Amino acid sequence: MRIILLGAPGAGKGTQAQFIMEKYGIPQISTGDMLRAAVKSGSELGKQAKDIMDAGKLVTDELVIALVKERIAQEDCRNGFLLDGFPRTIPQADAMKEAGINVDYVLEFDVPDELIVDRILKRGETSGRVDDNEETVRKRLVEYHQMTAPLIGYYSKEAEAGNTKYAKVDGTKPVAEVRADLEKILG
Ligand SMILES: Nc1ncnc2c1ncn2[C@@H]1O[C@H](COP(=O)(O)OP(=O)(O)OP(=O)(O)OP(=O)(O)OP(=O)(O)OC[C@H]2O[C@@H](n3cnc4c(N)ncnc43)[C@H](O)[C@@H]2O)[C@@H](O)[C@H]1O
Repeated sequence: MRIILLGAPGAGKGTQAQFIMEKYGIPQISTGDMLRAAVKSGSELGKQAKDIMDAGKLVTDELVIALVKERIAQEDCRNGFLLDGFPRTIPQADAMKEAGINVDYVLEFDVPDELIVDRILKRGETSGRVDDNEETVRKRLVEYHQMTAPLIGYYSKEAEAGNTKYAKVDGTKPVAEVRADLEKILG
């Protein structure tokens, strides 16, 4: 059971991941988490991200692709995993295809741009990430619309070809209601 969660930053993807991990017994592969951990621990693979992330830019495809390939080769990903924050560009999705990483579900969280900003502010006040500042968040959203949002069509086409199942949920609904709409899809 392999699942990709698509959407804009702050769309609620990490919030919903916990429910999905618990129900299907799979770990979450969050490139954002793996990179912040790399920085903290000084790991050779990923410490380089620190400055890119605080700038609200994307990290290079080559670095994030490697981190992910290493994470998913571990035995606890044998029976599936939940990708949260990867693929974030077309080249990253192409690498998965070329490496034979098929996925069973692609789930798109639709949330308007104006809602993201306020959602990330309200959570940036306690998690103290520099990329949750207001102006950085508006840079991340522009990058999102240019580099990441085309994945919606990329994977809508994959599902048409029978390679995955594609669904959209309305992420403006409250947390419990989003959860239940995702269960209608996955169950
Ligand atoms: N693959 C990659 N390639 C290249 N670079 C990469 C990369 N991956 C990472 N990077 C780099 O690393 C940086 C960080 O990326 P990344 O770690 O991915 O940060 P992010 O996931 O984009 O930001 P969030 O974690 O806040 O988004 P979310 O969808 O999880 O929303 P959330 O659930 O938290 O919820 C948000 C807020 O809303 C709340 N909320 C959640 N759901 C709802 C709801 N239904 N209704 C109301 N409020 C809700 C939440 O409580 C919360 O406060 C990137 O900018 C890049 O530099």
